Formats: sequence, structure tokens, C-alpha cells
Amino acid sequence: SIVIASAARTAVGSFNGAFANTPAHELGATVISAVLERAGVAAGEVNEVILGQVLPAGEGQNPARQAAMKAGVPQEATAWGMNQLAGSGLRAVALGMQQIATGDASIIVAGGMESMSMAPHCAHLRGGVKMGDFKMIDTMIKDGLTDAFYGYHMGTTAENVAKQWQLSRDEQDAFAVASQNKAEAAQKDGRFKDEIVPFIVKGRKGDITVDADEYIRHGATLDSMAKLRPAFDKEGTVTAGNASGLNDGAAAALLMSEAEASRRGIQPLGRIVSWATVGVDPKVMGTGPIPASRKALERAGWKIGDLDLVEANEAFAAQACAVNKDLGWDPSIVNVNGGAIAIGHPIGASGARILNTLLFEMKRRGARKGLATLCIGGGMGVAMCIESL
Amino acid sequence: SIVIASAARTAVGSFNGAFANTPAHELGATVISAVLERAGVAAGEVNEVILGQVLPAGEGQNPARQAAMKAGVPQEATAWGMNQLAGSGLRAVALGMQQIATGDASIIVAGGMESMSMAPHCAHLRGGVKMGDFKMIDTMIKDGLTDAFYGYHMGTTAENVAKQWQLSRDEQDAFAVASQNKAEAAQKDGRFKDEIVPFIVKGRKGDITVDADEYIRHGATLDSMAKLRPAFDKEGTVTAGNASGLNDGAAAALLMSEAEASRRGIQPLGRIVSWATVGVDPKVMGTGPIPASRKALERAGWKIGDLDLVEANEAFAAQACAVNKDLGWDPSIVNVNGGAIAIGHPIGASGARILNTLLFEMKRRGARKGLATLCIGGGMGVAMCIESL
Amino acid sequence: SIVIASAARTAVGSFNGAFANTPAHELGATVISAVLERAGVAAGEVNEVILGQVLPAGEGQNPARQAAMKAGVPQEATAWGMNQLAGSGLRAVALGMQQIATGDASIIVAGGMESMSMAPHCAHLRGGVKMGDFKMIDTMIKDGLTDAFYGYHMGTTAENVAKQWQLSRDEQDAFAVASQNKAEAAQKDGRFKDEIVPFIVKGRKGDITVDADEYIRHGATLDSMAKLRPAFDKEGTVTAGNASGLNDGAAAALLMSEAEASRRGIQPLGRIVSWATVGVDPKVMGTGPIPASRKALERAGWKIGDLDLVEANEAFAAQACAVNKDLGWDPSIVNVNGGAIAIGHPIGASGARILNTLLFEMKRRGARKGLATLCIGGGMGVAMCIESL
Amino acid sequence: SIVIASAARTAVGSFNGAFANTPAHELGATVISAVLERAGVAAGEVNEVILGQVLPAGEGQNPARQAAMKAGVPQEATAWGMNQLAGSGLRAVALGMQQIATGDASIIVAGGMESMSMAPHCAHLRGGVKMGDFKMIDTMIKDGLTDAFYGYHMGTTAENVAKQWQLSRDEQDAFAVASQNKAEAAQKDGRFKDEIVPFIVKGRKGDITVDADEYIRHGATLDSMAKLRPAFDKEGTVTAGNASGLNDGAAAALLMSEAEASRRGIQPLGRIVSWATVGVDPKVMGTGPIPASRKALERAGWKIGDLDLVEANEAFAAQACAVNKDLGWDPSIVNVNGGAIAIGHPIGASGARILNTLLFEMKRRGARKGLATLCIGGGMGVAMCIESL
Ligand SMILES: CC(C)(COP(=O)(O)OP(=O)(O)OC[C@H]1O[C@@H](n2cnc3c(N)ncnc32)[C@H](O)[C@@H]1OP(=O)(O)O)[C@@H](O)C(=O)NCCC(=O)NCCS
Ligand SMILES: CC(C)(COP(=O)(O)OP(=O)(O)OC[C@H]1O[C@@H](n2cnc3c(N)ncnc32)[C@H](O)[C@@H]1OP(=O)(O)O)[C@@H](O)C(=O)NCCC(=O)NCCS
Ligand SMILES: CC(C)(COP(=O)(O)OP(=O)(O)OC[C@H]1O[C@@H](n2cnc3c(N)ncnc32)[C@H](O)[C@@H]1OP(=O)(O)O)[C@@H](O)C(=O)NCCC(=O)NCCS
Ligand SMILES: CC(C)(COP(=O)(O)OP(=O)(O)OC[C@H]1O[C@@H](n2cnc3c(N)ncnc32)[C@H](O)[C@@H]1OP(=O)(O)O)[C@@H](O)C(=O)NCCC(=O)NCCS
Repeated sequence: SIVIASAARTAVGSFNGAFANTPAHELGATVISAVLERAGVAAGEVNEVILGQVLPAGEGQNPARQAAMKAGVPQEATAWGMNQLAGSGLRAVALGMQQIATGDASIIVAGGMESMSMAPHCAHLRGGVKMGDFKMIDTMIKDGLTDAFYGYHMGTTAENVAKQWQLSRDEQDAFAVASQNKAEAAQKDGRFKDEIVPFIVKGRKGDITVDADEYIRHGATLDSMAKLRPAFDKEGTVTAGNASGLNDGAAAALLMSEAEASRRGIQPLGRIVSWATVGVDPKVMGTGPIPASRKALERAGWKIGDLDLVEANEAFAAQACAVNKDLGWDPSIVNVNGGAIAIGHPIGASGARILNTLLFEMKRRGARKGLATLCIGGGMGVAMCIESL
Repeated sequence: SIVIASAARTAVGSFNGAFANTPAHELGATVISAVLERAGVAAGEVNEVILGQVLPAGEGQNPARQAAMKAGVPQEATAWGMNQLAGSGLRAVALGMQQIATGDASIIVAGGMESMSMAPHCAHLRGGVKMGDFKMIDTMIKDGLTDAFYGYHMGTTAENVAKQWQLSRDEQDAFAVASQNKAEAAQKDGRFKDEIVPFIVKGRKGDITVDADEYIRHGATLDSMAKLRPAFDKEGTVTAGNASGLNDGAAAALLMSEAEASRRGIQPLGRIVSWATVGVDPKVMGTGPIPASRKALERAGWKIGDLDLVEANEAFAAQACAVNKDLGWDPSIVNVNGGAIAIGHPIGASGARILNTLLFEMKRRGARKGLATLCIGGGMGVAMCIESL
Repeated sequence: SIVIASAARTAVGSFNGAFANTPAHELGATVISAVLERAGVAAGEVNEVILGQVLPAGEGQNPARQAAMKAGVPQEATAWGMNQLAGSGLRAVALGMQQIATGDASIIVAGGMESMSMAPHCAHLRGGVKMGDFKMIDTMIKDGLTDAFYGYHMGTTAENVAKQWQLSRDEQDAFAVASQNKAEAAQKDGRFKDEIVPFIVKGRKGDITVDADEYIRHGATLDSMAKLRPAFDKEGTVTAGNASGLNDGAAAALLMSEAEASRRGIQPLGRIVSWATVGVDPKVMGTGPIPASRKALERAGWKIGDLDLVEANEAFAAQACAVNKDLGWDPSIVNVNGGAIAIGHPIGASGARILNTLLFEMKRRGARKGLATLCIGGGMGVAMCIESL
Repeated sequence: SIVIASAARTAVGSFNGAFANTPAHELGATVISAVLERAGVAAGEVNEVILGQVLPAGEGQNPARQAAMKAGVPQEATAWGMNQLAGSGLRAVALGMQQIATGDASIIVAGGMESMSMAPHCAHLRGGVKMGDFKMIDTMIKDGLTDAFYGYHMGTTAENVAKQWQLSRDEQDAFAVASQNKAEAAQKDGRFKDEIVPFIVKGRKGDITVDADEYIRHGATLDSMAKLRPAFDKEGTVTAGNASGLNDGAAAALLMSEAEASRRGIQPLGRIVSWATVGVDPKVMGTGPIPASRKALERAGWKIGDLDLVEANEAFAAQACAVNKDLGWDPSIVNVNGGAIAIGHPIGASGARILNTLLFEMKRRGARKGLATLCIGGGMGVAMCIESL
């Protein structure tokens, strides 16, 4: 019915790294441009651009429209942003599918983008501070990483899952080190080459082309993982090593109907067979993928064992281990090229980021059935089922 | 197929007025609670809440979810926010409809919420300011009201439309005054009573219940409109009097299928027969409703003359006049109870706000066919067609 | 040897009151102009302007020079600012005296100015805040009212003196009320008329002439004083009522040698017979005046009983009582026209402010010997002995 | 009469370099401790500390007292800061000399300190910003480097002096290069070793001892100088190369009477024979040293040809050349060990900084008569004559 014709992502940048001063929409325009090129679709044929973005403060009116216009998508098209936290990037794709499914659009570019680096500090000053000190608020932490109900960082929700599922520091570290090793191997063997489009960081004393995931550490040791101090609980288990990072990037997919791709002679990256989103307790939001993946599979008519490949986002080693444990899918088909502990976690973009990695690995090993899933702050999960054509 | 079972909205607050220190999600919870109570639907039955919001900076993770959970919608449900600027509140509804149409939900609460009063000032300070002054940026102006492609206020786009359509200061002021006069008459006659749910502003030296639109001026004279200076062009035509204001409010609709409503014994407020969104030049974005409405009616199979009632959002008198002039619908069926010049423009809520006004007027006078439309910053428009059951 | 030929001050403004948006140098220029006029001395004859100022942040290069130049003091003369906190205003006069005594200058305009209202908030941001919230620092608190060695407000140092000297809440309130009643009586009787020069607050919809001390409250009851909550210690004795306020204002004196005034036919306000400055424990800085006055009286060769009039700055009721109690001078000859609890406490200007009060009262009642003294943050005191000619 | 018993300074740190995060008073406390040690005077014996500081915003109450107390000067001594911009450090010494000459003190530590790196950005926010963007004001530029009468940088005042004195780009560059070469030669020859006391920059992953001037560039070519673009006038002559920098540091001298050094068996670095300060046009403030030095020499009863050594502060190549040209002293005896273009310009400290350089060179070559002078923003200059014993 609805297919993914082409996809593309920027490299994921380190916090205040390669893309430290690059607005999100600049990354999404590059990505929008890339999916057009890959599909053989002209920007004039695009009906709407949908881009997940959790932290747009300061970047001006509707950055999704800014991206679309910059990529040369005509003014006649539309664009909008949405926010389901780390779910955003993938949810945008499901949302883009529904446009075509209900007959309101034919061609949709959908994904996510995020510049955690460029997120500003803020304060509400309209009423005026009569007297005393006031906080300038880091919008990345406030609006991206803090739970609104319990007031703690997502890492504390990772601790909740760890205790509940009795996951040791050592077990979380092994998972972490493994993510790094798989991603380093993938990177060196060229397996991110297909999915990555280069990004030119414009300069004044020179332009810089970034075409590699810079957050991936080389020769990651178990020792140096075990040496780290707990990051959120001074007698806790979750660390800066076994948690994902703060990162920048964008990622997208071009969607159309299966019959339309056939007319164009496009050979799609996959067909979207189903998706699902479900809520869980905020305190254990890392478990979101469990009901969300089960639901998606149920909608697809698939057994857990039918999946040949899986991308389950690594917000924290604690949560990823829990999800794998409960769902019980073959861990060897999961995050085959590493995950967000190594690659990075650009919130609004990660859902589309991990879709890209799924799609291109599926194609390269000739996998038929895949699933992509992410946990989401405030207690949600999202999943999507993809089949090869 | 898809019906609006119930709807509700807060009063619209004046900038730094009654809701000066009320977070947007607090207004959306009230609104969510009200649509549930009006439809005879319990919170536990809601699958997902979808709330438009352009300015959530500083408010924490996913305000849509905060709204939902405060209304007692269970943690198993999902929630997300979205931004198509002024289109957001109505687009959220069309997006809710599609969840049910594609069979992914049964019961959606959709609309918009906005606290322009509580929007913070900000600055990107990670790299640091080595030397020299920097700007603290008002996010309301930056992310709400400024065009990203030309750098000027929406008021300027309103200037652009006035010149293109040769609309005098005097004609714009006549419209402005009429809007106020219709809105005051409606207010005093009690015509907003049906659609408004009261909001309790919590206190410390006293709670305050707000159930009237406080931005509406009483005894608005033409004289006092004509005495105002131009706001965006010191030799211009647009003024604070003939533009919409800066405001606070939330508004929503509870969606389900027509067959579901029937099972429940609900008499819906209307059936969504169609919606549309289309792009126009950023410089003349006020003209967005023209193609968007024409498309929506084409999709509904309706003639312009088939509409019995119309809500066309008054972002500025210049654009509203241009929209009416081009579409040529009977201006006496348009904004019958007044519009945003009088009522106010809480950006991300406005589209569900004017849906509410359409729906309760349609019901009270027995109108069969209605249409709602808004212009959108950066050159877009959105429209939705509604028919009574 | 060295005489005060003339003197003048602005009225003392309330915090964010009449001088809410008035830079300090503007107040200082008015005061400079006033002392010239009163002495019959042309600006061109001035050698140097010395102005005390604790909170010049944001106002631009050397506000003392700005004040001098705007008062039409020629570009040949010199000007500088200096900081000994609350002792700055009176210290400037002593420093100006030394300029003439060492033979480096003939004519000096010395005093102090302060705009606590215009003091900005700040943050060091060159390094750049990589991540997390940061504080914007109210420089009035940080640089004006916080102890550098123990990190607490000057009201804590008043709490220290209160416990040490066993001064009750009731005793401090009796002193506070008395200061208000003496100041209101003086004001209505026109005893501040001679010292005050009016300041014109430039406006856009109208100019405003301020020539009365606005911080003096009329009909100050003991009841309303006793109803106030402790300000710095939630089981303490110091309050907003029995402490001085945050205030704006400027004050100065014109200095020359005794023989110079005689040549010019000027009848001076007083001769500077001596001065002194001494340190005490930071924790009990309010006690500064004790050693500083005893030193000054030793240098002047005076007994404490020789003083006919005294101005002992009321930073806090607790400290002012302690100073009076130790020194044991007649409390009826101290702060005859009230003090800073009623009049206000513009840190940099206060020293010269109370000098003016001392001088014009000395003249009107014909007092021969006078003394002015102030406690200084960080544990210091300053005093000056004056004799009429 | 009054002698400089000892002297010391920190190295001068580059902008955001070695002292990037070091509060000024910390550098002052080191310099206070140094001069005590060198003179063989105990901290207990000091009466008062005088420290010039132009940019103390954010550092708390009276940093002069913070320095004195950290250096172990007892709470019975007094301490204050002053501001005559670049003239402050040397003026402090003069002011300290007068304390002893007027009999109010015996032993004074006087000089200057500045952390231009630690100067914060600020904004007046009491009134509160109703709407729109507002500037965060860099207090370094605003209070340090901007003219309060004409509103342009000090580099523009240098442009005025250049045009006025017809000083070419090539002449200014030849002076700049020479300053860098003389300083580098002096550095390698160990001529700054005597005056410099090391500063320990406290750390967390290690302490760092700074004891060399880091702003001095090695191998300064005329080519690289001439390649630079104009800094303040896009068709101008002043550059970052031929102007002094933005720096951090501190410097002081211990003052006592001549007979007091003789009692103590101290051989002073010099006797302060005279000082002087005079104003000029703000537009051409760089000419300040001219009248100020001519006045000082007239007070000292010296001819310009009697001077054996001179320190004339190099704020800008343009002004320095003009001063040298007018006064016509032998340029080979001026800034023998280089100047501020090479060594750096920590505004408040420079006046005490160059005093040190003057003194320790006078001792090492056996010069009898010496002079120090600095231009001062807003059109002033200061100068002091020193004679060896
Ligand atoms: C955990 C977190 C707070 C850490 O932030 P941080 O302290 O600034 O990160 P840093 O890398 O600077 O600090 C960790 C230290 O451990 C080291 N480190 C990090 N990963 C390591 C690894 N895998 N092996 C060895 N050392 C490692 C770093 O080098 C650093 O030390 P250094 O500064 O000397 O180099 C942050 O990454 C985070 O909040 N991530 C979670 C995001 C999230 O919640 N996502 C949303 C959920 S869907
Ligand atoms: C126009 C706008 C900038 C307000 O500017 P402002 O001058 O700062 O606001 P004010 O209300 O104070 O305007 C000035 C005066 O107009 C007066 N005024 C406004 N409406 C009036 C009325 N109809 N009758 C008489 N006077 C009126 C106000 O009372 C005010 O009086 P004052 O000067 O004594 O305070 C703001 O309302 C706006 O930009 N809204 C546009 C909405 C928008 O861009 N929406 C997005 C597009 S979809
Ligand atoms: C103590 C301090 C925080 C109080 O300032 P503030 O809280 O902004 O003052 P407020 O207006 O909020 O005072 C609260 C109330 O107390 C009342 N109050 C204060 N002084 C009063 C008095 N003299 N008599 C009766 N009522 C009084 C006010 O009317 C006010 O009423 P409101 O809250 O309804 O407006 C402030 O003045 C301070 O830091 N003191 C400076 C003392 C000082 O150190 N001076 C320099 C020497 S080192
Ligand atoms: C002129 C001034 C504004 C320059 O500030 P700046 O723009 O930050 O200058 P920079 O340090 O960035 O210089 C730019 C580059 O030129 C080079 N350059 C500067 N001076 C040079 C010189 N002396 N020789 C060779 N190259 C030089 C530097 O290597 C620097 O390299 P970068 O690319 O890594 O930055 C600053 O020095 C200033 O405000 N002057 C102080 C004078 C003043 O007003 N103080 C009080 C006077 S009374």
C-alpha cells in the first residue's frame, strides 16, 4: 500500500561538535534534498514535509517549513513539525503514511531533525523579577530530558527499570561496550556509507564536509566503562558510558503509494506494513517499546520470531536490555550495526535515524521483515513494521 | 465516517491578562476534561490526545502529554504536540480524524493550546559569548510572529496583502470595528456560553474563575480605530486595532467514528466531510485560506454557495478582507459572532477555537454545511468542511 | 585648612521609584552643578570630581567623568570613581581634602552617587555554558549587599550585632519608628529644603521635577512595624521595616582651602578638622562607626561630649543602636532629622548624603562641632569631624 | 618623603587564557603577599590596601578587601577600590602616597588588578521587558572600552590621534613590531623575572604555575603586521596588531615613609618625587600623557632631558607615537623592555604594571630618574616621577 521509496540521514554529531552551530533545519534540508535525489523525485512533486523536532526554541517560525523551502520544495507545498519526544522521528513517518492512506497527499518527505547543541537557555521575564536571583533554564534538559511528572532526568527512569529488572552495572556495561564495538566495526566496514549523505558545515576560514558519525568511540574498553561514576544516582548503575549522549542530526524517508513507485520504476526500501504507539508508566518509560512492538506485530499479523532484523533504540543500556529480555527476540538480529550508545541520540531525529539503519541493512543482507522501535519520555513507545518488496 | 462528538474551549485570555501565569497544558487539561464530560465519554476510553502548540519552550517534556495526564487520561494512552503555526489547532483535528480513518485509534481528543504570555526569552549560550553584547530573544516574536524567510513580522505580510489587494486603512478599520461589535453582541446575548468551559486560575489569596473572553472591547468606536498609528510600517495601514492580538487559551474536539457515536447514543456536533492544506507565497501568507478552502470544498464536492456558515480566522483585517473578496462568500454568514480581532489569537489554539465557534453556532441556528479556515505563517493555509447530522 | 564651601544633594528616590530609569551620573551632574552655583564657583575652576559609586555596571566608562562633563566641567579637569561600599560618599570628601592638602589641586567636587534601580543582572558567559541551567546575577545583591567572606546578606551581619548586643525586636522597631517620625517632621517643616536640589526626570509625555524624599513614609505606626516578618532569618529580629532600603540618589560637596574661600568671600558650611577609617570583623560590620569615630575624635583632639550634632548612618536599627550604646553620645543630638531607615540608603551616595544633612542642620541651629559616620560592608567604618567657621 | 619599599606583579595573562576563570582579587592577594615578603613587612603591619579596578561586576563586595583578606591582611586594616580607567593602577599608588603624606597611614599597599576575562554580560531587567528582544551588555566593552560621550571604541580615539598627527599605517606597525621584539628580548634575557611573582592557577586535574607573560608573541614579522585588516574603521589605520590587547593580571607596590624604610633596613625601589593628572579631549584621549607628564616634571622640577628611563603605556601605537613625538624624549630610553602592545593591557592593573617594569629596570641598570605615564579614556592622563635612592 504505502512504501518507503528512498531514505537518508546526516552523520550524527557529538554534543557541541561538528554541528555545534548548525541549525536543525539546515540538516533536514540536506536530508530532504538527499531523499529526492535517491528516489528520482523532483522537489516540485513533494506535497508535504513532516519533521519531528523536540527542541526548536530560538530557530524561528516552523523549522520544518524552513528545511523544505531551503531544499527548494515549492511554496505550494506544506510543512509542519511535531513532537512525541524520541518517538518523533519515526512517528512522522507513520503520520506521513496516513496522509497518503487517507488520500490527502501523494508524496511525503517525513522524518526528524534535532540540534541539541543549538537549544538555548531561557527564562520567563514578562512579569519582571522584582527582586532576587532567577534561573536561566537549559531548554534541552527542561524540554528534552526531564520528566514533567516526577521532575527527574530520564536517567532516573533508567535506574527504575534497572532495579525492577535486576540489571547489573556489569551487564549494562557489557551491552554498552558491545554497542560501541558493533558500531565501530560497521563504520570501518562501510555499512553506514549508504545511509549517510554528507553535510557541508559552511565556514569563513574554510568549509568542512562531515560524512562520518563522530560520536562512535574506537577501541572502547570494558575497564574504562566500569571506571565511570554513576551519572544520576550517587549509588546507581547508569553512567555516561552506558547511556546515550546528547547529539545533533537529521534523517528522513520519501513516501508514496506502492502503485506510484511501480509507475516511476522506483525499487523501494520497504513497505510499511504496520505501526503502533502505546503508553506505559512515566517512571519506566524505557519499557515503551514492549507493548508498542507487540501491538505493531499484532497489527501486521507477525510473530516475534518472524522478524529477520530489528532496530530497538538504545536510550539507556538498562532499558534496551529490559526490552530485549521481555520481547526475547534473537539479540543477534538487534542493533546489528550498533546503536545510540555508540552512534548518539538526536531526540527528534533518532526515530528516523534508526529507520535508515534498518532499511539499508535490510536491503544489504536481503532481510524480508524488520521492526524499528523507540522508548519515549513521559511513558510511551513507538514501533513500525517494514517488509521488503 | 468521522464525527465531532463534543467540543470545548477556554475563554481567550488577554496577553499577560487572566492567564498571565498559567501554563498552556493546564488550559488543555480543562478543555480535555470538558469534551469527555460533554460526550459522556470517560477518560479511560481515550486512545490519544493531539494538541497544537507553537510556543512550548520552558514548559517541559511534551505538554500535550502533561495536559492529558492532568485530565486523568490513563498512562496507557499517548499524546503528542504539533506545530503548523496558526493552522495547528485545526490541523490537529484533521490529524485526529486520520488516526480513526486508518483504524489506529477509536477515540481521539484533538485541538490546540497556547500560552503566549508564558513564552520565555532565550539565548544560545553553550559556545559562550567571548566578548560584546548579545540579544535575549523573545521566543513569542521569534518563533511565533516573525517570517523566517524575510525576517519581518506577520504584520508586514499583512501590509503586503493590503497593497496587493488595494485595501484602504478605512476599509480595514470598518472590518475591525464590525468584528468587535459582532463579538460584543454575541457575548452579551450569551452565544459563547455553550462553547466556553470555565477555567479556575488557582491562587494564594483567592481562586479566580474565568468564563468570559476578556480581550473583546465594549463600545469600540471608529474614531478610536482611525486615531491609531501604523504598527509595522510608519507609513502603513495595519495597526494594533485592525490586527489580532497576542492571547492565551486552549480548545478541543472529541473524535470517534459516526457508527461509534450512534452506539453510544451521542448526537454529534458534526461530521468531518473534508479538510485541506495548501501553500502560498510567504510574503502574502494571509491569502492561505483562499486555495485551502477551495481545495477542501472541491474535496467535499461542495460549491462555495452551499456553505451556510463560515469561520475565517482574522489574523489581520487586511488578509480577512482579501480572503472574503476572492472567495466571494456571503460576508453576512462569515464570523457571525465576531472573530480574532475581537476575540484574540492564541496561535496554536486558534484553529480549534474557531472550530468551536463554528460548531456551536451551526447547532444553535441549525446550519447544515460549515467551513473553518486559517492563514498560516510562512505561506500556508488550512480549511475543514463540516456537515451537521 | 580645608573647608566645605558648599554642598548639595538630590532627594533620595525609592527602589524602582522616581529615578527608576535614571543613570547615576545624571544625578551626579545635577549635584555638581548645584555646589558650583551655591559656592559661586564656575565649573572651569574645578580641578577634579571624585564620586563614590558601588554599582556602576552597564553605565559606561567612568560615570564620574560623565557626571563632570554633563555638568559642564571642562575637558581639562579630571574625574574618577571609587568604592568603599557605604563609606564611599564620605571617603570621597576626605580624599578630595587630601588632594588640596598635598597641593595637587585647588578646588574639588567630592561626594557619591548611586542608582541601585539601574543596576543590571549578569552572568560570565565567555567560557560558554556547555550544558545545564545557570544563574543571572543581580549585581545590586552580589556586589552591594552580599558579604564576600561568609556569603550572606548584610542583614545577617545586623542579626549578628543584635544577638551580640542583646537588642530586642521591640527596641529596634522603636528606633525604626522614631527615625520615620523625625524624618517626616523634618520634611514637613522644610528642613531638607536647603540641602536638596531638584532633579528633573526627562520624559516623553511630560517632565517630572522631584524635590522631596519619597521613601519617607507618613504616619508610621509601631503596630505595622511589629507585624513584619523577619527578612534574613526566619526566627530573626531584623525586618524590612527596621532596616534601610534600596535607594537612588547623589550628593556632593565643593572643597577648597580656607584661605581660598576667604578670598572669594564664601562663608563655608564647615572646616574638615579630621577623618578616619578603621576595620572590624566582617560578621559585625555595623560596629565600624565605633572605632572609626573614636579615631576621628582622637585625631581632631575632641571628646565625645564636645560634639553638638551627629549623623550616624542607619544601615540597620540593630547596628545603629549598638553604635549609639557603645559611644554613649546623647541620642537626642543624633540623626535629628531622621536617618536612612526613613530617608533611604543609596550605598555610594549615603556618606555624602548624611554629610549634607549634618552641615545644613549645623548651620540652621548654629552647631559648632559635628561628626558624620557610616558602617561599611566587609567590616569597616568611616568618620569625619566638622567644625563651623 | 615617600618611598616604594618593594613591588611585584603577576605575569599578564592573555584574554580567556591562563587567568580565564581567575577572579581579580585572587591575583591581587598574590601580589599583596609578594610585596610584603620582598619588603620584609608583615601583613599585620599594613594599614590599607588600594587597588584600581575598572571591571569588578559580579565579583562581589569590594574585591580590594577580598584580596587584602585573602593575603592575610588583618581585619583591622581597611581596603577600597577606585576607577580612573587605565590610570587606576598608577593613581592608586599616588593616592596611597597621600595617605602617608597626610599622616593618616604609615604603610600602604597600592596598585591595580583586572580580570577582563571574568567581566560578565549584563541587562537591566527590573522594569521588565514587556515585549521584543533586548541586549545583554558586555561590561568589558561597555564600561571599559567604549567612550561615554561619543559612543565609539577607544580604537576610534586612536584613529583621531593618528589622522591628527599624520601617523601612517607603516609607522604604527614599525612601532608595534619593535614593542614585540623588545619584550621578547627582555623575556628571554630574564628581565621580567625580578618583577614577576608566580601565580598558581588552582585546578581539579592539576595545578598550573604561571610565571611568564603569555601575550608576548615570538618572531613578530612586519609582514604579518601589515597583512591585518583595520579593527575600528574599515578604511582605517589602527589594527589588532598595533593596538594593545584584552588582558588579565595584577600589580602593586608597598609604600612607607623614607625614614620608615631606613628604620627597617629596607632599600626602596625609589622615592615618589611627584605625580600629576590632567584632562584632554575625549576624542583624543591618547594625548593624555603629554600634559600629565609635563605637569609631573614641572612639579618634580625636572627637565625632560633629565629622565634616564621612561614607561609610557602603549594603549595604541598611534597614541604612543604621538606622545613620544610631542614630548621629544629619547625613544631609546622609552619602554626599554617593550610595552603593552606586546605585554598586554589589563586596564586597572596596567598603571601599576608599568610602574614595576620602570622600577626593576631602574635598579638593574642603575637609573636615577624615571617616569611612568598612561593615557586614560574619556580624555585624561596620569604621570609619576620616581628617583632612585
Ligand atoms: C549521561 C549524560 C548526563 C552525560 O553527560 P556529560 O557528563 O556531559 O558527558 P561526558 O562525556 O562529558 O562525561 C562523561 C565522562 O565519561 C567519559 N565517557 C563517556 N563514555 C565513555 C565510554 N563509553 N567509555 C569510557 N569513558 C566514557 C567521557 O570521556 C567523560 O569524561 P571526560 O570529560 O574526562 O572525557 C548525558 O549524556 C545524557 O543526559 N544522556 C542521556 C540522554 C537521554 O536521557 N535521552 C532521552 C531518552 S529517550
Ligand atoms: C499589533 C501588536 C504588535 C500590538 O502592538 P502594541 O502597540 O505593542 O500593542 P498595543 O495594544 O499597546 O497597541 C497600542 C494601542 O492600540 C490600542 N488599541 C488596540 N485595539 C484598539 C481598539 N480596537 N480600539 C481602540 N484602541 C485600540 C491599544 O489600546 C493601545 O493603547 P495604548 O497605546 O494606550 O497602550 C500585536 O497585537 C500583534 O503583533 N498581533 C498580531 C497577531 C499575529 O501576528 N498573529 C499571527 C498571524 S496568523
Ligand atoms: C529587606 C529587603 C529585601 C526588603 O525589600 P523588599 O522585599 O523588596 O520590600 P517589599 O516592598 O517587598 O516589602 C514587603 C512589604 O513590607 C512592607 N514594609 C517594608 N518596610 C516597612 C516599614 N518601614 N513599615 C511598614 N511596612 C513596611 C511594605 O509595605 C511591603 O508591602 P507589600 O509586600 O504589600 O508591597 C531589602 O530592602 C534589602 O535587601 N534591604 C537593604 C538593607 C541594606 O543592606 N542596605 C545597605 C546597607 S549594607
Ligand atoms: C583591537 C581589539 C578589538 C582586537 O580584538 P580581537 O578582534 O578579538 O583581536 P584577535 O585577538 O581576535 O585578533 C585576530 C587575529 O589576528 C592576529 N593578530 C592580532 N595581533 C597581532 C599581532 N600583534 N601580530 C601578528 N598577528 C596579530 C591574532 O593571531 C588573531 O588570530 P585568530 O584568528 O586566532 O583570532 C582588542 O585588542 C582591543 O579592544 N584592544 C584593546 C585596546 C583598548 O581599547 N583598551 C584600552 C586602551 S586605553
